[PDB]
Amino acid sequence: PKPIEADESFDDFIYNFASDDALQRQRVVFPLPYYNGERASKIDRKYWKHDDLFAKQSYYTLLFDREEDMDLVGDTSLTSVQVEWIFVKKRMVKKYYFERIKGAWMLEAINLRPIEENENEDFVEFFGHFATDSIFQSRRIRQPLVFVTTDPDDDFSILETTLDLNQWFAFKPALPADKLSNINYGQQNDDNASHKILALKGIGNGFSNILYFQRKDSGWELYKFEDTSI
Amino acid sequence: PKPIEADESFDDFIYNFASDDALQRQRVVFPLPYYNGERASKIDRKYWKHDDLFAKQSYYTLLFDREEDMDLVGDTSLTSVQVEWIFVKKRMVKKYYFERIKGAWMLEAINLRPIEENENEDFVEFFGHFATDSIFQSRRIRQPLVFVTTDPDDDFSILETTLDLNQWFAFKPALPADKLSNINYGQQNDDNASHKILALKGIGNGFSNILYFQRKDSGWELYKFEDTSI
Repeated sequence: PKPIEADESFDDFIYNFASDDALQRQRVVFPLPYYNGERASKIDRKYWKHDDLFAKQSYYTLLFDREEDMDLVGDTSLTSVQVEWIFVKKRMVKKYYFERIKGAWMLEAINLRPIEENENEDFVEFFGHFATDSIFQSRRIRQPLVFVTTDPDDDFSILETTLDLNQWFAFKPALPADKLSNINYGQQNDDNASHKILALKGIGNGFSNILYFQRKDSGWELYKFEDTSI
Repeated sequence: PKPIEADESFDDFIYNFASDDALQRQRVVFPLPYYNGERASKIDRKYWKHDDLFAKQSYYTLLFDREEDMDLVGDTSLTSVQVEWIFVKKRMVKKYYFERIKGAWMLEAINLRPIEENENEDFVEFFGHFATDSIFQSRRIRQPLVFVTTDPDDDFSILETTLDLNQWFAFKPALPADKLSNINYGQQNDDNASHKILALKGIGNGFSNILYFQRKDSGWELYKFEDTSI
């Protein structure tokens, strides 16, 4: 595999891997190890179907447990990154394993695993209900909701304010009901973590929203909302 | 604060407050309560920057739900009036709270925050698109458009005609793209209102245009254009 200009970073490569059919066929290891849990399978070159991943969407999602782990998105030293589909209602995670082989990003394996669960409310299952039921959503928002945005008088200036429930309904971004994406840049993904940070990032535009959730005894709740759009 | 001749009405005071720096410095309560929604702060004398408000503009705007509420502009019994900036594309508001303390108008507080309930939010989002996209604007004008002026020979009559889209483009006033003003004289500004009346008033001249919008199932549309200039 000859390294291209897209390989300089995972984020550049992944958009081209998903949007360019000819490039995708060169960057998939064949026979491709496919794991259906503990059941090992292999997908041969002839039966590969073009995977668009999240490239045709208006936005994609990223998940973190801690704010400082968002620093990892810009790490260009990464030689292994995974792309994930989290099937919210199916309790399944589909994961694509990418590796930079001699500066050239390759798909090495795909696996399917169940979402990990514990004694506390599961973030994934809570999120599915939060994203689709407005009444449940209204009961799972801290009041007032912390809102961080741009000062309308100066864009180089931060504005910290609050939103009431009616203002949240007017400002809230579109929320995925069926699937979440995630890119593993090495950020902690612990199912016992009491915080969950969902970044919503625009594809081919400056859209950027960050939703901070905290797990209370009563369950998960949205407590901080950032609009870092450019 | 010693009451002056301009304090007879809010409209006379506000032009003076914005155009005379020395007058402004004595009419602002210090430390000035400054809010960012439910977040509370203060602004001391040393960090106060002269605020021109809308005094340097050729015109300013007012918003109503019902025509008869425009009678409230001339209400001299008012002892508390608010001025606000509506940042159209950012859905942000800068509200200035004025109070007549012993016949002397004073700035009591400022709130820089996201737009709230009963602040014409739905109409304001539509208005930003109407004011900046000529194609969208042309699709959101009732055809034919009612065009009314006051009759200079008789106050009980009006001169009434209709305009086509080419005639509207030739007669239409300048429309603000980024920011609207509003002055709260006590007029209803309900979110469920199916009419929104935008008054464009001249600063230091008799210019007065009134744009009547109605919310159809298909959205807001301009249906009546009034020239009440004097």
